[PDB]
Amino acid sequence: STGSATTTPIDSLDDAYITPVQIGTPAQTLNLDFDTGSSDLWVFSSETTASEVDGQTIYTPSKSTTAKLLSGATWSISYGDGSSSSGDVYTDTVSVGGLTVTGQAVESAKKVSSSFTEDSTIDGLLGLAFSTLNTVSPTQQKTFFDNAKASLDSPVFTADLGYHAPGTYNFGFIDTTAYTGSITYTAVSTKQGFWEWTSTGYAVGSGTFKSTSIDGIADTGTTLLYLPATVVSAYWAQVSGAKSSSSVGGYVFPCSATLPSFTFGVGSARIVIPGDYIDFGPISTGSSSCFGGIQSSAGIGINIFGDVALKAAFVVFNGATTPTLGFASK
Repeated sequence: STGSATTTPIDSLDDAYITPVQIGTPAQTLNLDFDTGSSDLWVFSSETTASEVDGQTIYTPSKSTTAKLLSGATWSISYGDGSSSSGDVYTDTVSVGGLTVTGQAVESAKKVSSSFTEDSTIDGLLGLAFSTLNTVSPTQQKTFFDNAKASLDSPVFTADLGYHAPGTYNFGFIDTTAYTGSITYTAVSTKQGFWEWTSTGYAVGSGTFKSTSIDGIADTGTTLLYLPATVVSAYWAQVSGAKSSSSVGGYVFPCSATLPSFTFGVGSARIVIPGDYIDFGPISTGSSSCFGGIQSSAGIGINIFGDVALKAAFVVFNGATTPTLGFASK
């Protein structure tokens, strides 16, 4: 089997992407944030504290003839941005782009933190990291991909995120029309539960390529590119007036600037992030100070190849017995 679904930016800045997901019988369609940096499929629901729901579409398990309470199971997750959610668990039928899993754990939120409530466009998350990170207790549950894998034509999914435009998540096949050149594959460590890999270096604009190993995670659920302070300083030094602002929470730059590109290495291959992808707009409405899309990972504890990086590539998440990651230009 295969599946193919369009993913759409939630706003004009590509702060996140939503993908429609069918849950239950009859189908209830929710727009979920596909997150290769976590491993829980959780939804706003009829069980979510009413004051914490503000415009989201909810899953109502009592209206699904295929929903079954997973007795005794609870979940609770905290994300790198400080947000969190928790609740109980159902199993139900879940379909993405024509690909159907029966008996998928659907984690129903009883509580969500303010950031989730305040974002009316995201109805929940669909985790695509390794199932070892799944938070369901006392019996850990499998991700959608893990449950689908054996049925797929090939044990892969691909992320093709758009810049200020829709893109595609495919399951079970590689669309050879969706990228240019060849796909370069690189080793993955699953030791931390992430799609963790090592970039071979970077360049800033038309500058020379610096060969240096940068370990980090391919994370569709993180907006920006978080890299070591040395790398980030080298980037922003090429932008007149750019500075790190402790009050704002990162590098800012004059909105009048033309940003240079940023290149990262995948083996001997190179992915170029155009400068415009690195512009996240005014820090506050009407400001002429703009927020940068490349930020320091210092104090996160891990480098994160988030959407800013991934949207410059066609990315293969290869879930073979030994997983690997593939990157192509597009």
